[PDB]
Amino acid sequence: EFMLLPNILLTGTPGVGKTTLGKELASKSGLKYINVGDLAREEQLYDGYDEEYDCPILDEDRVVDELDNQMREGGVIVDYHGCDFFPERWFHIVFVLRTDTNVLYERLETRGYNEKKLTDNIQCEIFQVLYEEATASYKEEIVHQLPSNKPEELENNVDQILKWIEQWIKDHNS
Ligand SMILES: Nc1ncnc2c1ncn2[C@H]1C[C@H](O)[C@@H](COP(=O)(O)OP(=O)(O)O)O1
Repeated sequence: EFMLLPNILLTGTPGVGKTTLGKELASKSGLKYINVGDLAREEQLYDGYDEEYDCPILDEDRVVDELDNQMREGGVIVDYHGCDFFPERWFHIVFVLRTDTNVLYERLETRGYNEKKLTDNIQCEIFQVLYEEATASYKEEIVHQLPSNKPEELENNVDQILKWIEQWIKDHNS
């Protein structure tokens, strides 16, 4: 198997559907799915603790070092609720999943988030923080917002991205 394969970033507020989409994409394309939070947990890539948010702080440099070789080889779908620290060269396309605030709140409430965590996350979405972070970090032409409210939308997202992957592979393996 000697094909050039693309790298895809799935970003957006926690709860929007990144993991659901990334896992389905991996199963249906054979690309490797990487959950950055899970990777950080497995490889213990943390430095410091945030007092106000009550969470260990992701060690961004170590995450980058951990992933770099694999990213260089291509064919990776990366899922994280942040994107400014990734090398720009990693990604061929970046999707920012978006979820209506009312819908997102019900999802995050079901997760058992307390009030402070619910509020911070919900404001993150309503202020469009990750969308702005993606646009600030990557070329406008490769950043796309995806609706992620209903199963029908997940289905459309899977379909559109699978079609994009197929076209990209053709274009970069002449
Ligand atoms: N497009 C969609 N329509 C309806 N429910 C969705 C959806 N995408 C995800 N979900 C559900 C699955 C989970 O119960 C919840 C959060 O999904 P997720 O994949 O864990 O989000 P994230 O990885 O962005 O935090 O929403």
